Amino acid sequence: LIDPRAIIDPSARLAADVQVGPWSIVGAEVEIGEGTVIGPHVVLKGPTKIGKHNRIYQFSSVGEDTPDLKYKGEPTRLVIGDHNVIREGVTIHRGTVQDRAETTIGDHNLIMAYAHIGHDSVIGNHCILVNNTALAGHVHVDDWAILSGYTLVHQYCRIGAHSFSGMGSAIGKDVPAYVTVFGNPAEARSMNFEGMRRRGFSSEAIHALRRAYKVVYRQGHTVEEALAELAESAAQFPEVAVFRDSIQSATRGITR
Amino acid sequence: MSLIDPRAIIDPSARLAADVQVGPWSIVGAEVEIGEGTVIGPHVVLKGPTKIGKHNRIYQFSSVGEDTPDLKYKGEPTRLVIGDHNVIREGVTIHRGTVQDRAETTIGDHNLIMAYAHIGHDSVIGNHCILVNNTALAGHVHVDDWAILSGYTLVHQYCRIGAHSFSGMGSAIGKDVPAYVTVFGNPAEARSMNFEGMRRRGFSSEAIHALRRAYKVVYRQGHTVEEALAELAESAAQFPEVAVFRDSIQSATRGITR
Amino acid sequence: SLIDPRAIIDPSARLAADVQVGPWSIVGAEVEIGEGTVIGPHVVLKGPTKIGKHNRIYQFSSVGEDTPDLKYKGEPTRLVIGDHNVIREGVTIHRGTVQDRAETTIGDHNLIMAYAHIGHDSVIGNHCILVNNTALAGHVHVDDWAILSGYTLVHQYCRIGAHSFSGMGSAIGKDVPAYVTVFGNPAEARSMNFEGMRRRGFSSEAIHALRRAYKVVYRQGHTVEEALAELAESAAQFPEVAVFRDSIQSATRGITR
Ligand SMILES: CC(=O)N[C@H]1[C@@H](OP(=O)(O)OP(=O)(O)OC[C@H]2O[C@@H](n3ccc(=O)[nH]c3=O)[C@H](O)[C@@H]2O)O[C@H](CO)[C@@H](O)[C@@H]1O
Ligand SMILES: CC(=O)N[C@H]1[C@@H](OP(=O)(O)OP(=O)(O)OC[C@H]2O[C@@H](n3ccc(=O)[nH]c3=O)[C@H](O)[C@@H]2O)O[C@H](CO)[C@@H](O)[C@@H]1O
Repeated sequence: LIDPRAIIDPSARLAADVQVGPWSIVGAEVEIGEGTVIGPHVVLKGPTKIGKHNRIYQFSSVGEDTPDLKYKGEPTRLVIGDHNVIREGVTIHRGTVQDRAETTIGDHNLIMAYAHIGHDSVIGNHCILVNNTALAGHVHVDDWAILSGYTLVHQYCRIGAHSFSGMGSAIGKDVPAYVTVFGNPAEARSMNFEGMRRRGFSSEAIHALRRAYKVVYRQGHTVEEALAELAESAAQFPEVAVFRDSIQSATRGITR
Repeated sequence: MSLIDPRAIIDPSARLAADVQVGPWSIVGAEVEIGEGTVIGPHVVLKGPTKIGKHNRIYQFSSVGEDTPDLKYKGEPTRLVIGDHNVIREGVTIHRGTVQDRAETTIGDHNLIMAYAHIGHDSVIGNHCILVNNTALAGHVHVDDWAILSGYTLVHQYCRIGAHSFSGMGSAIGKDVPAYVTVFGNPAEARSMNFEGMRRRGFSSEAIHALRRAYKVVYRQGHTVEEALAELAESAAQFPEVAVFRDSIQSATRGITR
Repeated sequence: SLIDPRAIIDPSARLAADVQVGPWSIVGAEVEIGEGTVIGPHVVLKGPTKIGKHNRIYQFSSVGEDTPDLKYKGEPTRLVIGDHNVIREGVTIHRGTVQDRAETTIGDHNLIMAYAHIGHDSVIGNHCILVNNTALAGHVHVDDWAILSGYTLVHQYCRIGAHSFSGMGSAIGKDVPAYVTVFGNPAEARSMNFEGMRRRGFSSEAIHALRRAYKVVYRQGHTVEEALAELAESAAQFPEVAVFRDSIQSATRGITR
């Protein structure tokens, strides 16, 4: 199960059926839960917790210190949930005491080759980060978001649930839930209707989300005006409340 | 000249031809065939079913023949075919095909694929292409001969990159690039013909002028595509190069980078 | 040992006595490593290369590899790296070509983050920061204290000026003058790196002279020639304005506007 050419630190803690491939390093204070497969040529550093049934591929560095100059060697953490796939060359950094001391990833995420997850980022569930996506630090990615290849997210931005970014987008402000963005700099285009259909949203919730986009983006209202105008649909539709909530949480502006 | 470092892992079903080298801590997986004289560096992962031809060079930290990660493309067998005299630099990822399309990723001869480049599932690369650092072919991309993609060129799924074309660094390509065309930017826009390339490869003065003219006919005279094509019939019969240009345009159902 | 028994150290390699080398790393022929330097696991080091003192090189890096530049033909070109540099995961640094310097050169105290690329014949000064996936195509000169943010792309032969700043995803095809901030693809000059200047302790007076100099180059409709002439005076009074002026004067590809 554990290749004899792997190095397993004595204070690492592995569940019974964890696999580790040849020439991988599971460093000190690393915990790996049941059914997780660590590939060959993987470096894991702690303190880090990896859950169950994950898959981590060759040339990944998971749990390293951020090279960010404000980190001074504090024992910050990285927590990863269950059923995640972490592909070739992914870098995931642990947190900083200036935020939460913790980088957190949830469950069922797909993190493709050479993606980067900076210190203090928080990823929800069911997200997809396509190749070379970079979260610079303190980035929050809510459930079911899809960021296409080479998407660059600035520090402190929030990516809403079910949002989508086109290839090579450079994101410098929050992306509301469901919004599709493209370009450098990123601009809002429409809504991720395929992601709604993938999740069996009602046709009525979809039409209401279509209106909700118009309210914020196509009617010249201010954010506050838009918020009041959505208030009703938010109460009627949880789907719309998620949209409404992401815009309300965007203290530092939405992508337009 | 053969040297198989004993720290590498070679599957019993892998097939190695004469003069093959494999560096330490590399993995030549099941159903990988490696042709004559090919050099695999250290820290390479090869996964099959994959056929690699002769006199290739594959550098460290490359993953060649992996499955595409979206499990929505489960299926097997799917394959990878790489021809002869290719250079594959550090950290290159090349994925096999999918049963949902052609079941094969294909690379021809004499290509240079630079560090951290990505060749997505079902893509097809011809011969004498250059993919500069971190070029990313998303999937089902066809790159025709002699094309050059500068550093961090991103190509959308299903796009065709024409023979002898050129992309400036950081291009984001969402539509087909006709043969000989130069594109730049995100999103990518057409700027001119790749005259630097045409000169370096020995194109006739006569062919170069006819291509300069044909660019104008497609992009600058305000014709429709379909008109522009009809106007090119006569030049295309006289100049094989103009024919290659015309054909790339004619086979862009997707649309062309304007 | 300090040298992991699973590493490969070439007989011709020269290592100072307290150098550390992790498992499954390669120190190639004619590679020299100075005192206090730590080489991680899974690092490929090739020569002829000289690495200095107290550097740290992380896993999956290839340092001292041949350039893929098709003009390169197997010549013993060099790579020189100074002291107190950090080279993070997956970084690629290629040696020179005989067609230019025969050497790629890096100074001291630089921070080169993951998957950055330093192309053949580049020269990096001191105290630079190259954020993740910054790519220097070749023959790129980066002067001291420059910060290139993530995914900054630098065309071959470009010069990045001292104390300049590029925004995330910048694609730089022209020279960036000293102290200038650039953003976008294609990169555009926005302002000066005032935040940079304050973090390094520049005097109010120098910052003001630099502010005025920016205007002379970017905001008065001067040709380059005319701006240079008009900066002569202030460049004579302030070393920083001279550095600025020199970066404009030495442009081979024109300057970012
Ligand atoms: C002239 C000089 O100073 N160095 C050159 C030399 O480096 P060098 O000989 O270091 O590079 P190699 O890749 O040939 O070998 C690296 C190291 O790995 C070892 N090894 C190699 C293969 C193997 O199967 N098992 C094994 O143990 C060698 O014994 C050596 O110590 O060749 C390289 C091209 O190949 C060039 O880029 C370098 O410029
Ligand atoms: C594949 C290869 O050997 N690359 C090297 C080559 O690049 P390359 O041959 O592209 O470099 P040059 O700077 O000499 O090319 C001149 C200019 O022509 C452009 N151009 C190039 C090719 C083309 O088909 N069409 C075109 O328009 C380039 O973008 C550049 O702006 O020389 C550079 C300068 O020593 C090196 O940094 C590269 O490592």
